[PDB]
Formats: sequence, C-alpha cells, structure tokens
Amino acid sequence: RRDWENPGVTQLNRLAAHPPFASWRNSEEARTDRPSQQLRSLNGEWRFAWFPAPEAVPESWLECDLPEADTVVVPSNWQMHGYDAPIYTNVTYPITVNPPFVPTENPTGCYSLTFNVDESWLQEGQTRIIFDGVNSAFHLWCNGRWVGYGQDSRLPSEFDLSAFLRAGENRLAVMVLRWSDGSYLEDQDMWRMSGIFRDVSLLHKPTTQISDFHVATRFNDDFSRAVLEAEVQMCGELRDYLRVTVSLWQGETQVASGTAPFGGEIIDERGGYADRVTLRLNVENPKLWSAEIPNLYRAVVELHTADGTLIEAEACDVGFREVRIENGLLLLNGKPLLIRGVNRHEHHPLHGQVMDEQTMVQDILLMKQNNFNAVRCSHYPNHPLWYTLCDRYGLYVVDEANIETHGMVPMNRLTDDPRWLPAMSERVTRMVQRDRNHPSVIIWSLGNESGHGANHDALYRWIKSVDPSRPVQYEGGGADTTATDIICPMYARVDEDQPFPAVPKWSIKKWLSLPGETRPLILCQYAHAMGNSLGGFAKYWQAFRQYPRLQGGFVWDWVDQSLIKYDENGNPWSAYGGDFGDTPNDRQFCMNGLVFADRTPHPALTEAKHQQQFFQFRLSGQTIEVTSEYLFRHSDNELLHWMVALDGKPLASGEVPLDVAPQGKQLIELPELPQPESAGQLWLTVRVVQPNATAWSEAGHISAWQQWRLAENLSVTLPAASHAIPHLTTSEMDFCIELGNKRWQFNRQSGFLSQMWIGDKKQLLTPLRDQFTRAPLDNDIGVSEATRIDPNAWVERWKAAGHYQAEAALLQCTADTLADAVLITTAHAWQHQGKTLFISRKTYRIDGSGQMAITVDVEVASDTPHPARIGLNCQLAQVAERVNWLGLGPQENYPDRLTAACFDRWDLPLSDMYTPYVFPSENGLRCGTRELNYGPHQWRGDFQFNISRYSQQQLMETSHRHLLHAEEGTWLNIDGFHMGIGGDDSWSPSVSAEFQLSAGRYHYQLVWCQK
Amino acid sequence: AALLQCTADTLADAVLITTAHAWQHQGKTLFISRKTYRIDGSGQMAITVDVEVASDTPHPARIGLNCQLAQVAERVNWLGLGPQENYPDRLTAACFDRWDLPLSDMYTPYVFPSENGLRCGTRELNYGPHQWRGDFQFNISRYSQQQLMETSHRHLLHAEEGTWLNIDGFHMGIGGDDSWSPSVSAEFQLSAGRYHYQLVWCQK
Ligand SMILES: OC[C@H]1O[C@@H](O[C@H]2[C@H](O)[C@@H](O)[C@H](O)O[C@@H]2CO)[C@H](O)[C@@H](O)[C@H]1O
Ligand SMILES: [Mg+2]
Ligand SMILES: [Mg+2]
Ligand SMILES: [Mg+2]
Ligand SMILES: [Mg+2]
Ligand SMILES: [Mg+2]
Ligand code: NA
Ligand code: NA
Ligand code: NA
Ligand code: NA
Ligand code: NA
Repeated sequence: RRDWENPGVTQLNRLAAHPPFASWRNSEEARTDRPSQQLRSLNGEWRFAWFPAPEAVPESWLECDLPEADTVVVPSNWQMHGYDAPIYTNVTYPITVNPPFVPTENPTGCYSLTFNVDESWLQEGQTRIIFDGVNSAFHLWCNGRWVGYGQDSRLPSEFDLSAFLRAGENRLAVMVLRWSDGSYLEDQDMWRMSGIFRDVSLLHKPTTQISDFHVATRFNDDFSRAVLEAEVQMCGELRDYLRVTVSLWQGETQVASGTAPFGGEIIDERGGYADRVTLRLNVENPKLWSAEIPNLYRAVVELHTADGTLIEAEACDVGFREVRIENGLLLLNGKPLLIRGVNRHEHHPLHGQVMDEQTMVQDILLMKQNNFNAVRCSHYPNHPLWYTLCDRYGLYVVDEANIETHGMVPMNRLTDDPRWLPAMSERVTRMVQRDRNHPSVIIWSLGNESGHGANHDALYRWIKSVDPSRPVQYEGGGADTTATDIICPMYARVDEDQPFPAVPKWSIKKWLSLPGETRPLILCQYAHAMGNSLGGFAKYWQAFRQYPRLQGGFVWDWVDQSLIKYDENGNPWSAYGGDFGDTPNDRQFCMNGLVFADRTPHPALTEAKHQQQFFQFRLSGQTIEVTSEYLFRHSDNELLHWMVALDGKPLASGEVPLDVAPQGKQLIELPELPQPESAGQLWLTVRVVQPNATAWSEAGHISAWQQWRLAENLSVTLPAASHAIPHLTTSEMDFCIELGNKRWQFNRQSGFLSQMWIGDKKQLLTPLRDQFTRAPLDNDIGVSEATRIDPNAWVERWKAAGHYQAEAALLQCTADTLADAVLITTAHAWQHQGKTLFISRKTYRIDGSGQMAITVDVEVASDTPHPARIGLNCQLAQVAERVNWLGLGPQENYPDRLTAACFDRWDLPLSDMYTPYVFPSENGLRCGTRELNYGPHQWRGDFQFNISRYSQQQLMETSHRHLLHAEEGTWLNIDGFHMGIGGDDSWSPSVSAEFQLSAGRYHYQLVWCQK
Repeated sequence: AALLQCTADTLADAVLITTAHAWQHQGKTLFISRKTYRIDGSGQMAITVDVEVASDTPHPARIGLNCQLAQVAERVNWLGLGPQENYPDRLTAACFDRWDLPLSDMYTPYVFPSENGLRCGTRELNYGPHQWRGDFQFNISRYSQQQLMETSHRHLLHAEEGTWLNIDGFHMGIGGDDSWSPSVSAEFQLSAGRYHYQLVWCQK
C-alpha cells in the first residue's frame, strides 16, 4: 500500500490522543505524581538494523531477530549511532519536491525488542504501547502480526496490544521510514534525522476507564474566586454504580472534592453524553499561577464504584490562571504580559534530538537565571516532560503544531490544498488533545513557515471552538492574517520597515497602528543570535517598554544546533551543515543560539539578561528610584547593592533591602559621598541580589544591574617634567629614538613603527599598522558564498571595494626634535585600483617620561562602503598570562551590544579574551576602554580593543574553531572606532545607521607606555 | 581660563605653539582645551583643538573659537551649507555649495536678539584677506555674543568695531518642539565628553 506516500493515510489502528495518563491503582500515588506500576518504560537496549529501502527488509525479521542486527539504546536517532548521515538544510527540502512521493532509496531503521509481559496484565484490561516520538513514520508488528502505522514525528502514537501479547516473552518489530508524506509537513530549519527518538512505554488500563479529562479554571472579576471544571470521559461498560470523584489539593491540604455518576447535561435533540460527567469545584482565594510564582494545585481524577472500590485514577498539576486578549493587550490574570521569550529547539550535541531530564532542567534554569519568562516550542510539540517542567518552574509556553512546509513554492501550496487538510488537522488536534491541561501553555500556534492557506483558517477556528481559554497565533502569510489573534512577525525591525511584496515586515511600532489594526504584537522570532550577534537588542526592549501593545518576543534562538564529531586523534569538535557529507546544506545557519550546544553561554546571553531585567532604575541626585516590572510578586527575595568607584578604585558601597510591590516604585537615598582623593570619573553601579536560594537560582544570584556616571573632576595637573630627554638617530632607512632602556624604530620606507625594545628584548613581531577591516562576522557574510555571492552583504561590499586588499602608500614621514621629545609625523594612503580609500595622518610624540603619544586622524572616502573598523594593529612578541583593563566588561562587547557591560577594572586570563564561536570571526572586543595592560605594556586613551593569539587573517580564513592554531606572540587590535555587529537577521545588512562608520573623518589618540 | 601650559618649539620648517587651559567655576573644572598652532614657511597657521568637557556639567551650547577681527568687509564667501542660516537640527533645507552674500545677510534680525546666522558643514570661509579651512560651523557679524545676550530688542543693537567671528567645531541644536521646556533632542546635545576639531587660517 505504500501508506508512506499517501497524505490520506496518516495512521492505521492508532488510538485516540489524550492527556498524560498513568492508570494509577492507588490514589495517594496519583496525588503525589509517584511512578505507576501500570506505566512501564520499554526504553533501553533494543535490536536495530538499517536498510536502504523498505523493499530490502527481509520477511524473516518479522518473526525472528536478524543475526546481523546490532544492540543499541532507544530512544535514539540512528544518525547519532553512525548508520547514515544527518542532513542540515534550512528551507530547501532534503528530498525532491514531488508530493506526496518520497525517494525510492529511503533509509529504513528496523527496530525490535523481546520483552516480558506478566499474565496479570493480560487476564483483564487493556495493554497499549505508546511511542512518544518516531521520525518520520512507521509500521508496528507484535509477535509477527501487524498492528498498525503512524505518522507525525512529534506526537505520541498509541496502539492497543491486548489481543497480540501473551504471558512471558513477546517481540515487537518496528519498521521506521526516514522519509514519508509526513516529511512534507516537517521542513523545519534543523538537522534532518530519524528514529525512535522519544520514550516507548507500555500502559495497562482497566476495561472500564478514564479515557479523557479536561480541566478548566474560571474566575470572578478580581480573581478572588474561581470555579474548577473537570469534564471526564469514560470508555467501557456504563453502569449506574460507577462514579467519578475529582479532588483538588494544595500541597497536602485538600481544598475541594466532588463526586458524580456518569451522565452529562442535554446537548441537543438526541440527548447528552451518557459517557461523560463534568465536576465543578469552588475555590475561594485561589493561589494563582504565573511564571513569577508558579503556584500549583493537583487535580486527582478517580474512577470508582459507589461502594468505594477504586477502578483507577489519573491526575494533573493545575495552575489557576486566565489568559485573554482585551482591548488589544494579552492579559494573564488580568495584567498585561511582557514576554521575555526564546525559541528553543530539542537538540543535544551528542544525542541529536533525543531529550533528557537533565538537559531540560539545565535549559530552564539558565533561561530563568537569564531573565527569560517564556519559551516557544519551535516548531513542534515537545517531549512531554518539558511541559511538566515549565508548569512547575514557571515559564509561559507557546505550544506549536508540527506543521512547516517552508520549501514549497509558493509557501502555502499544501496548506491551501484541501487534500492536505486531514493530515494538517491531526497535527493540530492531537496536540491540543494532549497538552490542553498544562497551565504553562498559554498560547497555541498553528505551525511555522507554511504560508497562509485556508487549512489554517479552518484549524484556527477549530481551536478557538474547542479551547477558548487560550489565544491562537500563527505567523505565516504576513504575520497578521485572519488565522492569528496576535501580530507575530519574525525579524521585523524596530524602526525600519522592510516592505516586501505581499508579506511586508513593517517596523513593529508602525505595524501596531496600521489602519484598522488593534491586536497585540509579540514577535515569534527576533534577534538572530548567529555568531557574534545580538547587535541592536536594546532597541527592541526600549520599544517594548514604551509601547503598551508591543508585548515582547521570542529571541531566535536558545541553543546552537552543532553536533560533535571526532578527529583522527579522537578529539571532539563542533560540526555544522555539510560536515557529514550532507548536501546540499546550509552550513553554519544551524547555529543561532544564545548558548553553545553544550550550554556554555555565548556573550550575547548577558546582553539578553540585562535588557530583560524586571527592575528599572532612575537616578536623580543621590536618589535611586527602583520600579518593579513584576505583575504579581513583591520583591521579597531581593536587596540592592550599590558601589561607587573612582576610575575602578572603590570609594564606598552599601546595601538596602528592596521592598517594591508589583508595578510599584521604591526611593532609596544614598548617603553623602565624601570627595574623592584625586582626579577622575566616579561611577555608580547597583545590582539586585537575591539573598535566598529558589527552585531556579542559588543564594546571591544577581538579577539586575545598572550604572551611572557620577561627578567627574577633570585632571588639571601638570606632570613633573622628564628627568631626561629622548635622542633621535636619523638614517636613510630609519628614524630611531632612544630613551634610557627604551628604543623605538620607525621604518622610513614604510612609515610605520617597526620595532621597539625594552632592554635588549624586541617587543614586536609585526609592525604597528592601520587596520580598516575585520574577519567577517556571520552577520557581515549573510547568505553570501563563493559560488553564489550576495553583492549586498557587507563582506562583499568591502571585498569589492578592495578594503581587504589595499596596500598603504607612504605619503610623508618626517622627524622633528622638540624641547622635551621627539616627534614623528606620517601620512599614508590606502588605495585600490587607482582609488584612494582611506588616508591616515599621525604623529607619534615620545617624551622624556618614556611615553609614546600617538594621534591619528583618518579620512574615509564618502563613496567607499563604511569600513568595519578604524584602528591599529600589531603582533606583540610576548604572551602574558593576564589582561587587565579599565573599560567595559568583563565579557565581549560591541557598540550595538554593550549595554550589559559595566565600566570597571577587569582582569582575566588571556584566553577569556577570545570567544570561541564555532565559525570563527572577529571576536572578543571590549569597548569604552581608557586603559589596557598586558605584560609590560600599558595603552591609555578611549578605544575599543581585542587581544588574542589569532590574527584577523587567520580568523577570516578558518571555518571551524577546532582548526585554529595559536600564533607566535599576541595579536592586538586597538580601535579608535568599530562598526556595529548587527543581528536583526543574519541574511541581510542589519547594522543600524547610527552604528556605521560614515562620519568621513575620524580622530583618536593613544598613549603607549611601560608599566 | 586658567592657563596650564603654553610652549613654543621651533621646527624644520615651522614654529609650534602648544597651549592648555582649564575653565573653572568655584573650583570646578568645566572644560579643558588643549591646542597646537603650527605656523609654517607658507604662512599658514594650522590650529588643532582637543577639548574635554566634564561629564557632570550641563552639555555646552558650543565648542569653538571666537575673535573680533579689525577688518570689516562687504561680502562673505563660503563653501558649505547655505545660503541661509542653518543649525544642526535645522539644516536639511540648506545646500552644500559655494555661497556669497553681503555681510548683513549673515545676520538674522530676530526681534529678540540671540545667537544667529550660523552656517554649518563649512569647509572654507573667506572674509577680506582671511581664509579659514576645516569642517566647522560659523557665524559672522558686527555684533558680539555679549551684545546679543544683553540686548532685548533688535532695534537697540549697534554695530561694534570690526567683525565678530564665531567658528565652531561643534554647536548644540536649537530645539523648538516647544519653547517652554528643554526641547533639543539627545542626538543634538554636545555630550561626547571629548571633542576634536582643526582649522587652518591663512591669507588670500
Ligand atoms: O536561522 C535561519 C533562519 O532563516 C530564515 O529564513 C531566511 C533564510 O535564512 C534566507 O536564506 C532567505 O534569504 O530568507 C529566509 C527568510 O525569507 C527563517 O525565516 C528563520 O525561521 C530561520 O530558519
Ligand atoms: Mg501517509
Ligand atoms: Mg506498589
Ligand atoms: Mg512463550
Ligand atoms: Mg523554516
Ligand atoms: Mg537633505
Ligand atoms: Na509593551
Ligand atoms: Na537556523
Ligand atoms: Na526584599
Ligand atoms: Na572565519
Ligand atoms: Na537677547
């Protein structure tokens, strides 16, 4: 039948979908969510053989183990075991577009398991098998007999195995197809893998059983009273003596309980549902659920007889909260949300798409610790445990159907096709059926990048009809179609419109007010954290805070999808698209996360953390005003620490308890500040520290910070005049300057400082020269590639202008002696094919104190693309252990991504001064630096710098960090000016005008001396 | 202006004068100006200026130089924005070209006198025998900033001797969203803390 090439057959013999069950046979276990002996895991070692097509599978496998099979752990993705290659393709489908067909060579994974079943499960009741995740379709046999088939790789497929098993040993056989017509609906931008990748379990339920249950909670106007409504359905024989009891508990206290026989109210001319009952429980002053305080109750649903015998129990965590859109705003418990969200795919660098509880927990804790309060399931329903974690830790969730047909042309070709409505319907309906009792899910999504088709409209209505408790969103077709309650664009800019035909991406501020528009706007994806990125992040937050209807967004995205490979030496390395021989592929576009695949943060996460703070601050005088952005909680685990330092030198500090109601303000007066000892800038830094541990943080966690400059006393004191004057030696070849133990050499033919010595030690490996380029970031390169250049990408503009190839022409090099110093004057022109790109005029003035003051004035031709940077660079001879500086830090920071950095004195090992992005590029800059110390050298001024053992040239020539090699010495890049890094998206220029070096003329000054 | 340093060095084909000053009030140093004047064998005087402004002092209205020239000439010719008066936050209509007007057109007769007649984006200014070149903003007229600020009606102003030249490296915006509260937008406030500008003064 080739059911895998027919969108009309998405399953055979599969059981209905329903919320998580466990069939407890003890009610107390159900109350506390204890393991159920009736719900067994079949995870562990299974038998597996790979074939190139279903046609190659031997019939013998149905009845007997294949001797050639191997033993492997399940769940797993077979690519992760090496049986075939995983493929990283973004939009283009990994298979030829010829719906509903798939390739004839279609990798088939044959899995089997011999396992025991006790007679007690078979004497009464029903025994079903549950596959929580099988990618992408499969047939199942039990003891040689065919049982059924299923599609939708991200929802559980359940089959009744009652009539197929026997006491003792039994054998399952699962034939899993890599590609199927379901693949047409699974075009998400992620690695393409396959296998039995989520749990497999066996559940025993009695013949008379709870087959479904829906919990709703409704409130009065101020949320001081709620009614919990639980509709319960049964299967099996109706009998007057059956009863359902629904009890609600808060911890160990029973709050309410209600019992009723089956028999629902009249629904229409034919009667009501005799197989259902709805229990209604009143709750006075309920403790409400929120991401701020995830208060939970437990609903326990008991199926029993009137005389008191329990048949079985099911149950769930219940969070009392209301979600609604009113007057253009999304409200939770009546208050308007500010979504500090992130998209998160299910990805593990070693396990592929298999998720585990440790990793899940680790992600949620980092999220919370980084001031995220919400997550979008991009782009499919997740492993069931994720929802339980979000309910208990407290995160708002966007649950999204596993529907993405991005590679179709036009994008809605299938979603506007009624013949695809069935398949799409089950992807939405089965998800709601499974997840509708989780309080953490606050919004449903119809899928991702599948255009806008009538199928969407039908499904949007279906959800609105069956679950009015939550809004429905969907971005396809323009982000604001009739299929979305929320304007949910991806990568729309704050102030800049991108007026694409048919599906424009308007500036978000402007979008809200188009004629007739009244919906809230929450970006489904924003700020593309690929590589050195997140430039412009603060611009979103300032807009979200100023505009009521801009209610936030989900950052793109949480974690890089890099996979681990091993080199010839067995050492691991991070790989991306094309590294498995996969092609076509989309190379590094699979890595766009705030964190690396192992969960180590990239520097951008700190930027997110700061912009997403829940406390805002203002300073007036000595008065700090703290305003809380919490909607529900008081600041009862928070104190404010303040410190004032003079040029990094600590002057005073204190602590004050924060006592701020939600949305309230607190005024803190700082104490009088005595006058600092000397000249300099006083700076105030305040931080909010949580003194007590929480379920998601350690005691002492810092949740927010901010700084301000205080009084400045400019230095007006004259330095004590040199007890010696420098000596110049002129030669045809060089201008040399000597002063004591020091010596500086200026090459007269190049016009550069080519060498310096301290004692008899040379300090330079390469001369000090102007630098106007950077090893291109992912955002500078965009979609450009050698075989397919994007002439609009910054990198190509610079390349085409000759920025990377221009050579300095010396125009002038002179030496003069002053009363107390020697003065070298240079001027160089950088040219390309006859065009003068930049002109650098400098003076170096070396005085009796041993200091070399460098003044630089650059001219940039107005018609050349604005340059990446304006600075100097050199390779120093030394490698020292520490980097110490007075400037912004401690982490990497760029012009358009420096708000989280603080001005202070920082000292880190040199390796921390390098950010190991997988795809290497310019990295490690620190901006707003007034002093930098390395080895015996000190440089002072107002500049940006990076320092590491890798040259810009090496960085731009290397595609994978594991291939980099430390060079002799230390490469220092000191910039007077650096361009922004951008990031609103990674496929089009995204550096805002104010961060482009378009001024024409630039000036900067450095003092280089010994320390 | 307290003098912190004033030196002279003779060079190969010029004389360099270096100066440093601090403006203070009550003991607070508001601004520091560091300059070098380089006079070469060609007769040109290159001035370089580096100013520091205390971060805690209100952002200043301008950062520039001024003098009263002895000369009074009929025309003003410049290469920059014009022809009419233009300020940083009000110069979109002005065009960059070579303009030449009579001196009085370089004065705007606001009934309540104030700073006026500036022209921005100027690369060369000619007045009588003088020529200034660089990238500055300037105004030029027979009235001192002092006179403007102390006179409340345009009809009471009197031409002073000579000509007042105000040449700025930077000038704050004029604002106008309203006239009863501060309205100069942040981007047009002089808050950079350190400012650099340079000019060359020569004859003809
Ligand atoms: O992380 C990748 C990102 O891609 C966006 O799609 C881009 C695509 O990368 C680009 O090659 C093409 O020019 O434009 C597409 C946008 O139309 C996806 O929108 C986003 O979801 C991610 O998949
Ligand atoms: Mg099918
Ligand atoms: Mg037991
Ligand atoms: Mg047997
Ligand atoms: Mg896509
Ligand atoms: Mg214009
Ligand atoms: Na808002
Ligand atoms: Na991607
Ligand atoms: Na507190
Ligand atoms: Na590179
Ligand atoms: Na006046």
